[PDB]
Amino acid sequence: MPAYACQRPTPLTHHNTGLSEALEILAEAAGFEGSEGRLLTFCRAASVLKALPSPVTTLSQLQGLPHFGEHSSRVVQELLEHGVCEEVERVRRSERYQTMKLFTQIFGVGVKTADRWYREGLRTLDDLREQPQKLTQQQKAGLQHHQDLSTPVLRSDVDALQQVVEEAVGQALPGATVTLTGGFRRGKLQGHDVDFLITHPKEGQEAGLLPRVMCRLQDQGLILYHQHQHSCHMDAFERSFCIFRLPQPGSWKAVRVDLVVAPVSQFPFALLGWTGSKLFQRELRRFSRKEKGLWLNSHGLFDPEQKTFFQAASEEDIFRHLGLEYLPPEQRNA
DNA sequence: CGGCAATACG
DNA sequence: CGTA
DNA sequence: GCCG
Ligand SMILES: O=c1ccn([C@H]2C[C@H](O)[C@@H](COP(=O)(O)NP(=O)(O)OP(=O)(O)O)O2)c(=O)[nH]1
Ligand SMILES: [Cl-]
Ligand SMILES: [Cl-]
Ligand SMILES: [Cl-]
Ligand SMILES: [Cl-]
Ligand SMILES: [Mg+2]
Ligand SMILES: [Mg+2]
Ligand SMILES: [Mg+2]
Ligand code: NA
Repeated sequence: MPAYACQRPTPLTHHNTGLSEALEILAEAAGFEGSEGRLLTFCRAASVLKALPSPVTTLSQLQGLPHFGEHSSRVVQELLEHGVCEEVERVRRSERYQTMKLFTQIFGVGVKTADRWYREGLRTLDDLREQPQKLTQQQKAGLQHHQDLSTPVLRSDVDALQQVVEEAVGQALPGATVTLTGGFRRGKLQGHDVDFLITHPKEGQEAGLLPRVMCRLQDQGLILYHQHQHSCHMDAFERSFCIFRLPQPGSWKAVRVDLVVAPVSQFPFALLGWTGSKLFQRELRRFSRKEKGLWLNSHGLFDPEQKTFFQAASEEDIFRHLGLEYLPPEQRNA
C-alpha cells in the first residue's frame, strides 16, 4: 500500500465503511479543536482503509499499513472486538462536538468562528438568529437557507441545475462550455452543492464572464445569494459562490452552486483541483512537492529549478508530469 | 523537530 | 475572518 | 497523529 493517497485508487464505496467512518469522526473532532496535524493523520488512515481490497477483520492486517500507529490501530482494534470505540462514542455524544458540527456546517462559518461562538455560550441556530447584527451577509444567507442546505443534493438536482447553468452560460458567451466537477464528477450520488467549471476554446474570451452569467440567472429569479470573486499565466480564476432557487413540484429548494471560470490553457489544472477529493488534492500536492520537487496548485504546476510552468492539455498530462499512474475521478475518492 | 496543500480574493 |  |  503506497504512502500517498494519490498513488492508489480509492473508490467511492468500499469494504471498510464502518472503520473509516469512525476514524473520520476523530478527524473531524481534531479539526474542531484546532489540531490540524491530528486531523490529517486520521483522514489519511481512514483513506487507507477505503483503498483496501477487502474488509479488515483482524488487528494483524494493519501491520505495515501507512498512517496506522498506536492511536488509529487501537480504534480499529476496539471496533473489531466490541463493535464500538469508546473514544468515538464519547466524541459523538459530546456537547462540544455536536455544537461545533452544527455551527461549522453553516455556510460562512469556519472552525474559528464556531469555536468563538461556542466559548461565548451559544449553542443553537436560534441563538445565532437572535444576534443578527453580528452575522456577515454570507452567514445570514447560510442561516436563512440552512434547512435546505442541509438537505442532500441529488443527481436529479444536478441535472436540472446543469441545464440552467448551461443555458445561462451559453447566453452570456457563445461557445463557452460547462463541465460538472466536484464530488458528482467523482461519482457521488449526493452532495452538499454542485460545482461547475466554465471555459471557452479561444483563450481570453472567457474573461469577464461571470457578471454576465449572474445577470442572466438573476433575470430568471434563480439567484438567492451570491459572492463573486474577480480573476487576477493566471494565478486566480473568476469564481461565484451562489445559492440557487431550484424549482421542485409545487415549491422550490435552495441549493449551493459554485461556478469557476478558467482560461482553456489552465483548464486541466482547474479541473484536477476542483474534482477533488479534498484529501486527494492535499495528497497530490504533497507528493508533487516532496517527492518530485514540483509545486502544484489549481492554476498550474511549477518547476522551481527551471522556473517554468508545465503546459497541460489534459488531466492525463498532469499525472504523467508527476510520474503517477492515471486515476479517473471515480478513483479519487480519498 | 519539522512537516503537514493550496491561495488570491473580498 | 471565510470561500473552492 | 504519524513520519523520517
Ligand atoms: O479545502 C478544500 C476544499 C475544496 N477543494 C477542492 C476539492 C473539492 O472536491 C472541490 C469542491 O469543493 P466542495 O466543497 O464543493 N467539495 P465536493 O464537491 O468534493 O463535495 P461536496 O460539495 O458534496 O461536499 O474543491 C480543495 O481542494 N480544498
Ligand atoms: Cl495537531
Ligand atoms: Cl455518495
Ligand atoms: Cl479556483
Ligand atoms: Cl482534462
Ligand atoms: Mg461540491
Ligand atoms: Mg463547492
Ligand atoms: Mg510536534
Ligand atoms: Na461552514
